[PDB]
Amino acid sequence: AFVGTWKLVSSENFDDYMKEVGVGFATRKVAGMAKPNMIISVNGDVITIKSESTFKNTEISFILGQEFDEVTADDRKVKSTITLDGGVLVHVQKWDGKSTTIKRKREDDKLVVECVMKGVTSTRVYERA
Ligand SMILES: O=C(O)[C@H]1CCCN(c2ccc([N+](=O)[O-])c3nonc23)C1
Repeated sequence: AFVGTWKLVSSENFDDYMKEVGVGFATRKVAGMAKPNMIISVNGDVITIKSESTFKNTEISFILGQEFDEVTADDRKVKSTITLDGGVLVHVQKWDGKSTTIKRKREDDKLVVECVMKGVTSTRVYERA
């Protein structure tokens, strides 16, 4: 359901989200005008999510319910746990007593990414490439 190549088509509140996470202005400026592709693949237990953009490429590979070390696009060193809850991929990142949740869900033709940090929610919609 998640496997594919996905292109960003809309975004709400992403600058506020990155500011709440603690991302500096210059990174927010280039990350916000980026229009990434998200490439999701699976082989057995291992899910890979790639983000490709002219700002930064990133990749995570993980097993559901197995905490892993992640370096984010903004260079945060986080402890990440991804689970699959009612069709939703729920990704929690924990660092310095803080946390952020990124939910990836399939709604109609879209892949919806909901990013929560404290009182800020950002919603990013992707469509198949
Ligand atoms: O995949 C998506 O659409 C977004 C999900 C939430 C995490 N994403 C982010 C991207 C980039 C930067 N950055 O600062 O360059 C972030 N900083 O915080 N979060 C960031 C991508």
